[PDB]
Amino acid sequence: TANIPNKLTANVRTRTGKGASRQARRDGKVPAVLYGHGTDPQHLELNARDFAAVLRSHGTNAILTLDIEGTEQLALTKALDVHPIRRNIQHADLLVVQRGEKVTVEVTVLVEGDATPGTLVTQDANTIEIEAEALSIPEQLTVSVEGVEAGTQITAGQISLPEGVNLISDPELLVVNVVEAPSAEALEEEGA
Amino acid sequence: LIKLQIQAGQANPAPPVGPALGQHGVNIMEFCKAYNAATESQRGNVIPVEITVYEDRSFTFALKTPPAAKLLLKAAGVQKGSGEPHKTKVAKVTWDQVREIAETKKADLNANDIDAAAKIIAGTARSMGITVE
Amino acid sequence: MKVNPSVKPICDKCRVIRRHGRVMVICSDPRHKQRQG
Amino acid sequence: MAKADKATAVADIAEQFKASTATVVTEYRGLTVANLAELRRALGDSATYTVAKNTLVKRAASEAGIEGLDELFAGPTAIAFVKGEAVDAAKAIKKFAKDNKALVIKGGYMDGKALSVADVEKIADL
Amino acid sequence: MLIPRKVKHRKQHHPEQRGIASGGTSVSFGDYGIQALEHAYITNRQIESARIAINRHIKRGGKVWINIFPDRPLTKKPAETRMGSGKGSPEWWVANVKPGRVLFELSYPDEKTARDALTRAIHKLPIKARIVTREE
Amino acid sequence: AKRGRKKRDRKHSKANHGKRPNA
Amino acid sequence: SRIGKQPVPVPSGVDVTINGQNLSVKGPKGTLTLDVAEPISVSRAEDGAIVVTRPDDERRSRSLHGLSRTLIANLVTGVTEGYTQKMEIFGVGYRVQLKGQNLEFALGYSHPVLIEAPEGITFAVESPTKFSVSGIDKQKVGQISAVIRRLRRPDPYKGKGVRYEGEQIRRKVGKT
RNA sequence: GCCCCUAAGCGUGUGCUAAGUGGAAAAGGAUGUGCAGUCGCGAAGACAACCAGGAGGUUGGCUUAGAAGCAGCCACCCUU
RNA sequence: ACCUCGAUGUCGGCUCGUCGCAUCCUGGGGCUGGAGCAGGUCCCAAGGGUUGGGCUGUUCGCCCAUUAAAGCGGCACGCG
Ligand SMILES: [Mg+2]
Ligand SMILES: [Mg+2]
Ligand SMILES: [Mg+2]
Ligand SMILES: [Mg+2]
Ligand SMILES: [Mg+2]
Ligand SMILES: [Mg+2]
Ligand SMILES: [Mg+2]
Ligand SMILES: [Mg+2]
Ligand SMILES: [Mg+2]
Ligand SMILES: [Mg+2]
Ligand SMILES: [Mg+2]
Ligand SMILES: [Mg+2]
Ligand SMILES: [Mg+2]
Ligand SMILES: [Mg+2]
Ligand SMILES: [Mg+2]
Ligand SMILES: [Mg+2]
Ligand SMILES: [Mg+2]
Ligand SMILES: [Mg+2]
Ligand SMILES: [Mg+2]
Ligand SMILES: [Mg+2]
Ligand SMILES: [Mg+2]
Ligand SMILES: [Mg+2]
Ligand SMILES: [Mg+2]
Ligand SMILES: [Mg+2]
Ligand SMILES: [Mg+2]
Ligand SMILES: [Mg+2]
Ligand SMILES: [Mg+2]
Ligand SMILES: [Mg+2]
Ligand SMILES: [Mg+2]
Ligand SMILES: [Mg+2]
Ligand SMILES: [Mg+2]
Ligand SMILES: [Mg+2]
Ligand SMILES: [Mg+2]
Ligand SMILES: [Mg+2]
Ligand SMILES: [Zn+2]
Repeated sequence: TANIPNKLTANVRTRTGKGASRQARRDGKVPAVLYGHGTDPQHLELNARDFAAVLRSHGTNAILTLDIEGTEQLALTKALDVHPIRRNIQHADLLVVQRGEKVTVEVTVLVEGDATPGTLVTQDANTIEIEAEALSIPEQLTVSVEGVEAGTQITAGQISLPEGVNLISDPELLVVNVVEAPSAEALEEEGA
Repeated sequence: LIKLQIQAGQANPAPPVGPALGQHGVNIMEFCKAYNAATESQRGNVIPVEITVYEDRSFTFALKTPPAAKLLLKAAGVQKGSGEPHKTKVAKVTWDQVREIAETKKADLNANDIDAAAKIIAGTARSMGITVE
Repeated sequence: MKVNPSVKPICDKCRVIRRHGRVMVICSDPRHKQRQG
Repeated sequence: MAKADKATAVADIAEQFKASTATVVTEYRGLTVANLAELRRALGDSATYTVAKNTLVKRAASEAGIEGLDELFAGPTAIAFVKGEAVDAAKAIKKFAKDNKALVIKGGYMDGKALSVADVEKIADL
Repeated sequence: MLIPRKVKHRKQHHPEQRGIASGGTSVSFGDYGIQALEHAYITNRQIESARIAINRHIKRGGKVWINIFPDRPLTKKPAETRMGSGKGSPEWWVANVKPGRVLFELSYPDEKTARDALTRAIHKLPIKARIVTREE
Repeated sequence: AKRGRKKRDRKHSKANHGKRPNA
Repeated sequence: SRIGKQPVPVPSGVDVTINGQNLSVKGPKGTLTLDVAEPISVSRAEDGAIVVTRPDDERRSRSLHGLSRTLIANLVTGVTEGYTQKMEIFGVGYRVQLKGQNLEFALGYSHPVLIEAPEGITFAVESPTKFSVSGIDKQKVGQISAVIRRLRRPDPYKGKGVRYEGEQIRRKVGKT
């Protein structure tokens, strides 16, 4: 499990503020802040479209190599600001990471398969948080449900993980719950 | 050019066949007597019959093997199939009856081998919600 | 000849067209013929 | 159907052709699935009957020297490979065509050569 | 009919329409959801009608979550009454809905019927609404 | 309601700058 | 578009004259005249065809292209061969017969009904229930055929009336 | 504000609009058109058009006067 | 509660009208669970027409004979 850094160009922000931020967003750019253990924050602006393509390809936790005026920097997408309505990316928080470093990351969990036809599958956790090497974080985690009978609970302990990644959250976290399929009359009392 | 399912030892029922055979230009009494003779020779199961018509009102009846549904029902000992297949299991069938019905369907089907017909019968029992063992 | 502010292709045979600035639905089934009025 | 599926089909056709002593190319327009099932019954014991795309076989024909069969791919294409012997499928197709009358024998391939209708009829008599 | 069991004050000012939603802006329970685009009071009976519509379209499987609860009451004076003489009695319960709020959530196997049922729901609401999913 | 609509709509002129007395 | 870039062949006995936008075609069945729209350019392909060209790719030109091409094709095939469309009449007591150029119908009315023959078109009755309409211009033939067809209102129950050659009308049943 | 009434531009450059929209209005309906961006297929010949096929089990069961791929309910398979 | 209290006469009925169309009749259509006769529903259409009496103050309403029909509204709930 090895991931290659994604190449993006960054420009140091001449001016910071809300006016500057709105102008930059209007110019097809996204503002961001790069900070890390080095105790040295930098205010940058990125190309929105390239950044969005990178996120589409490699998820919300993607390793990045940034070209700050000819200097290559390794960074991780620590946080995002997505507008609720327009669903843009208003701001990015990037975390400075070096090779062979352990970081805490929230990785999404998706399910596949076909349980017993008389059952309904519900997902209670969108993501679980994991300790992993900076370049070795997994794109996503999968849980397979098939032949699952009646009330069966899948917890964070039972989920499978790649090699070299450690799960931090308590295994008691109910991720997926398989329940008996609600009957036709069962839908009429909920919400009444 | 029709096909129906009719009881072996019974002839001339009003709902299923009468008006169905009346508007297809088929003589009914000769068909009923010949079919009754054939299915009294068989005497075992209700049968599907396929009717092929000609321009001179001549009719030819083809009698297939007993249906997989009826054969499985009579081999499993139950009378009616499961209303909720794969949820409620009403009967159990062993591989010997499955292979007998597989030979019958090999006489009926296009399956190259007996095992294919056995798998077809197993799928039929799956549509019946009846375990095949 | 339905005359409604909302016209839709009831069956798969229905076609939606425009005639003289009006949205219309034409079909082989005469019931399904309708216009936006 | 994906282009990778097209490549896989080309490879499968080439692999089947490499193990076949001969092949027969015929026309099947005007045949029900019941007729094709009967033909598979007649052929499936020993020979193999298939129908594939013209250009997919054309690319699958570039492997060996059957590249001259491309002119037989104008129109419907039905391939018959002879895994057991070489000419059982020849009589099978000829009788099927004579009985059904909707089959046209485009040609055959044997001994490294492509042969026409009369030539294939003579070969089947051998 | 969703009615709160008890409210501390039975006569309240109108919930304010300013701003856009801050919380509950993303689907969290089910696979699919209805996101609002307009500011409105949504009553309990509109919620009931929309819920019944979803249930009828979906029939057996799947599960429906309602993230909105009508706990804010609105009052009216009795008919043909001149202005004055105190506030009227409260007689319908509403929930304050801002754009970006996710109102309903649905969990059902297939895409098409889920979208159709949600659309049947939106056709019962006094707002512009759209359908959203779990994925970004 | 045409009269009130027309007054409150001519509110929106270039010269009035979006406001008129009596709305 | 797709229709537009297909040049129209000219039969041997066909004379074609282009005068600016105007076009005239003379052949065994007679002469016909057409005019094309300004954005569409018409040219005589020396290999014996007609070429229509639109300089632009905008909506209006792209729409007029195929229109003009098909108009020219119909124009030439009208004079080379012609147009002839056949009609039947269904029902008891429904009949047709010609009075010289005119066509006379008995359609169950109190009075018999008559149709003139407009210029450039002829009627030819074959049997008291089957007749034909022939002309060199497709549009006029279609117009008169539709007028003949509308003579008696649709009858879903018994199917009485005038029908086209292969027309399959919808029918219901009046049970009572 | 600048065609004439009515003082001053039927101003210049690049696009859009066919509705007299401009010169009133909602939920909602819709192959109107322009721009920008994704995904699918496509010369290994794409879509449309024209030709041939779309079978056997089997009428899968429960349900009914009736259930045959086409009230409804459950499973929702196998062979060539 | 914005004009009118140094005065803007109020319900029915009569006489005279005038306008709208959201059409009662007459006219033209589409779909029908439209066989025919007769209907149901929607669309276009304001040219003309749209009765006489008994009871109730009566607005309203019930009823008797008819008629193709006995339309609904605005005009200071038109008009002292
Ligand atoms: Mg509707
Ligand atoms: Mg406030
Ligand atoms: Mg909050
Ligand atoms: Mg939230
Ligand atoms: Mg709505
Ligand atoms: Mg109003
Ligand atoms: Mg105001
Ligand atoms: Mg003046
Ligand atoms: Mg001037
Ligand atoms: Mg200017
Ligand atoms: Mg100018
Ligand atoms: Mg100008
Ligand atoms: Mg200009
Ligand atoms: Mg206007
Ligand atoms: Mg509007
Ligand atoms: Mg809409
Ligand atoms: Mg658009
Ligand atoms: Mg089948
Ligand atoms: Mg049934
Ligand atoms: Mg006052
Ligand atoms: Mg006063
Ligand atoms: Mg005075
Ligand atoms: Mg006075
Ligand atoms: Mg008057
Ligand atoms: Mg009108
Ligand atoms: Mg009428
Ligand atoms: Mg009518
Ligand atoms: Mg009128
Ligand atoms: Mg007049
Ligand atoms: Mg009046
Ligand atoms: Mg009045
Ligand atoms: Mg008055
Ligand atoms: Mg007066
Ligand atoms: Mg008075
Ligand atoms: Zn239709």
